[PDB]
Amino acid sequence: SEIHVRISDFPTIYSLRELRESNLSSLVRVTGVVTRRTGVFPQLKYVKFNCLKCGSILGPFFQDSNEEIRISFCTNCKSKGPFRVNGEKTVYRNYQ
Amino acid sequence: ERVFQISFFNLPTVHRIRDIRSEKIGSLLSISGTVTRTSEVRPELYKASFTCDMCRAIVDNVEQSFKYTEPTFCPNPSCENRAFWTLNVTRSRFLDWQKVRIQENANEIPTGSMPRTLDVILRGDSVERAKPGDRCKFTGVEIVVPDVTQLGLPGVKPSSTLDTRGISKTTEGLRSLGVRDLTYKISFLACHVISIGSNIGERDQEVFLNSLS
Amino acid sequence: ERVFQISFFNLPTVHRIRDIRSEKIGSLLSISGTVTRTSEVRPELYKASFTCDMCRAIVDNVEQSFKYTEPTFCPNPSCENRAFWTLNVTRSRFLDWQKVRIQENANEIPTGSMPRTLDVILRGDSVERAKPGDRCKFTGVEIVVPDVTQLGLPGVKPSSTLDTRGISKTTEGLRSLGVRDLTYKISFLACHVISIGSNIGERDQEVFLNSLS
Ligand SMILES: [Zn+2]
Ligand SMILES: [Zn+2]
Ligand SMILES: [Zn+2]
Repeated sequence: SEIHVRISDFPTIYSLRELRESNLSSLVRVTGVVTRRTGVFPQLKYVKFNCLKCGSILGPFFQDSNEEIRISFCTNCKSKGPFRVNGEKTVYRNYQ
Repeated sequence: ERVFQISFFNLPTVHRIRDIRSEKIGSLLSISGTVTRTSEVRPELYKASFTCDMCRAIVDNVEQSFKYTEPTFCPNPSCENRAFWTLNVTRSRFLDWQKVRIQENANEIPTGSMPRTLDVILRGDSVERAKPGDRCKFTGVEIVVPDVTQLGLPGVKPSSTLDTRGISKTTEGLRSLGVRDLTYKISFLACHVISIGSNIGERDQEVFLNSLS
Repeated sequence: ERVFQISFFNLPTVHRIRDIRSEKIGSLLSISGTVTRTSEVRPELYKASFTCDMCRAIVDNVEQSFKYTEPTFCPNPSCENRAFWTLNVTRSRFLDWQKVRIQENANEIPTGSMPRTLDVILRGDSVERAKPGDRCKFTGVEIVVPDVTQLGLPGVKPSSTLDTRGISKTTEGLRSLGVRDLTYKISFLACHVISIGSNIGERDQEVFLNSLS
């Protein structure tokens, strides 16, 4: 249910010292030596919520990697009540 | 857009007010009766306009099916909430509406029964063609109208629960559901009104002579 | 719109890092110093774009005066609230920003004093023209930067109370006010950077010979 496209052989090559704000929100190819890496963490991908008033599990929503997503309507209680994320039904992707 | 109305007339049979049955609901039919009460011409919400409460963008031409409805689509991409709206009365489109109460004719009344009444709704050009105290033939659709009166009546009254079979639930903790009554009374929505003479069988004479052949 | 920067140079006098006084804040001036630390080139919020939280319409090109600001005008007629906004980073406009730390030169240091440092900000084309361990002459404006460090220092620190003389009040019932500290340290914002030789008085030879007359 997901295909990631890997762009190869981007022509322009930037060094890390010459990155400016014009490169922001744009594609960049840079060279470098890896110094340290973190552990692999689960990041929310298809987020599933449950309403505390009703207990029903509300349908999954795709999570943007840029920002946190939130929910305000229940569709079963028709309420803006406290919604909790349950990790049992939530789908995750790897993050490093 | 001009609102068009089709008026049917000259139905082969005219039905008595006591011949009204539940199988004719939603069907074209003709009734006759004596007009006893008529109401003021009023506006009815035909094509409403709403604004989503947090989007605050305008939408229009939402159809109203008898009792007042609100849209849940909201094609504006700003919101993620469907239920919350507000309605403005100025941008909304309206239709003419009149409720006239009719009664059983004297010869139509059974042997020991009291006369029974019926509220028939006139819309558009049919409004104000009925006057108190005359016999009118209405052609229209037999409709059904919500009625809270039938609460204390004997017999099982149909109710309407929301079915919960395909909803996944968890007992996480912190069980309420809504049920609505299905109680109704038969009404009439007349597209055509013709006034039969109150007898068994306009001041200017030039107007009167033009009607005669 | 293109962001234009004016770089002034060849000022008649160059000031030592210890000659910096509060009278020169907001004035064009030249300093010299040894670059000890340089930072990564970073984006600075020049012209931000916000959306009002309940209007949810976009506005842009709001100028930023050093510390982060939010507009209170909101020319959208939908809201009646000025304070509540949110900022998007993608539609915003940014600038080069580099903080380089400079130190007193060895000959400029007084008889028994330790060397003192100064953080000077480079923007636009002036970034990365300063390298650790060389003597640089910076021309720019002496600016002032908020500093929470001065809390425990002796002496009266200026504070900023809101004045309440033209506000009508009632003691209806159901007295809190906000005061902020005015504590600052002197910094430099250099429009021009020139690197004096670290000595008292580019690998290709064709590049080198072109520089010489
Ligand atoms: Zn719920
Ligand atoms: Zn909406
Ligand atoms: Zn606003």
